[PDB]
Amino acid sequence: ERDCRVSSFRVKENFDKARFAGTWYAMAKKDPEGLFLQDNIVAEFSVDENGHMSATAKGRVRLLNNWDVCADMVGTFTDTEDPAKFKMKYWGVASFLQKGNDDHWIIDTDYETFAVQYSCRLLNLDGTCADSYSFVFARDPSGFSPEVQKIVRQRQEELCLARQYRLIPHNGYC
Ligand SMILES: CC1=C(/C=C/C(C)=C/C=C/C(C)=C/CO)C(C)(C)CCC1
Repeated sequence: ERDCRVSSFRVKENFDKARFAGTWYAMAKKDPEGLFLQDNIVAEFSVDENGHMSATAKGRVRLLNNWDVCADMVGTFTDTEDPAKFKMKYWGVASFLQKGNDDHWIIDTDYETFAVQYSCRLLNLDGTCADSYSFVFARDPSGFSPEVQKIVRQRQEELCLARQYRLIPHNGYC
C-alpha cells in the first residue's frame, strides 16, 4: 500500500536553515553501499548571512587496509525548489577521504530534539531507491524520550527503512 517511491516521500515543511544550525549527534544510521562513516559521528551545521548552509562532520572510518581514521569532513549545500531538499557537495580535510555529491533531505525535525535525514544515491527503474543512507540525529548525546522514539520510528517506516538502522556508539575516538 505504502509507497516506497522516492518522489513520494514527505520532507520537512518550511524547513528553517537557521534553526537547524548547531551541533547534531548521530544516534543511529542506515548505511549505503560502500565505504561509510562507522561511528562517533558528530555534525555541526552553519548558515552564513546569505543563507548558505554548510557543515562539518567528524567520524570514524575503517579503511579497507584496516586503518582506523578519524575523518574530518566538510559539506556545502545548494538549495532547491523544496526548502527541505538539498544538493550537498562534500570532501575531507585529508585528500584520501571520499569526495562526492549527494542529495540531502531533511525528512523531519523539531530542531531542538531530533532530526531524520535521508539520501538516495541511486534510483531503481521503478522509482524506489537502490542505494540509500539515513541518519537519525539528536541534540543531546543521551538521545530521545520514548515519545520522540515513536515519531522517529514512524518516519523510518515512511522511508521504507524500518528495521534497517543500527545504533551508533560514541566513545570519543576522534
Ligand atoms: C559531509 C557530511 C555528511 C556526509 C559525510 C560523508 C558522506 C562522509 C563519508 C565519509 C567517507 C566514506 C569516509 C571514507 O573513508 C553528513 C551527511 C553526516 C551530514 C553533514 C556532513
